Amino acid sequence: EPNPTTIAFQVDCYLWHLKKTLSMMGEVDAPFEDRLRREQKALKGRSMTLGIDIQSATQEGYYKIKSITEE
Amino acid sequence: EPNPTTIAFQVDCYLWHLKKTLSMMGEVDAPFEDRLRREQKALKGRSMTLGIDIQSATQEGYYKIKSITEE
Repeated sequence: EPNPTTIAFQVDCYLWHLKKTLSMMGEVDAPFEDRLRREQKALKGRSMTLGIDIQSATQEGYYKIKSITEE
Repeated sequence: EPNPTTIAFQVDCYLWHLKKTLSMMGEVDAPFEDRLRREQKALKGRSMTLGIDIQSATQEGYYKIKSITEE
């Protein structure tokens, strides 16, 4: 079962994915996108430190958020 | 229609609500919670600066995210 560091990573990856999605739609401002770029580097770093692939973590994060939002 | 700054705020508020929800459930680690507290203060600040109420913005953010995730 996933530890809270792992769950925190999964959730962070998924939420970054949503924010990136909004950016690609042109829906958000420049400071939002700045934050998104810095966060991208931090998340890549954490991926390396934790040894967890971002794709996998993003999918898992999707499920975690799903579980708290259909509940 | 809301400009990209307003949308960025709405979305940030909603996503913070999700992260706080996870923290309240005891599911995330302490650095995630540190980030969460820092973010809570930043978002109160942006609420004052933009003159936008946090509850309403959180509601709007919910709708924006919903729209891109059932898409």
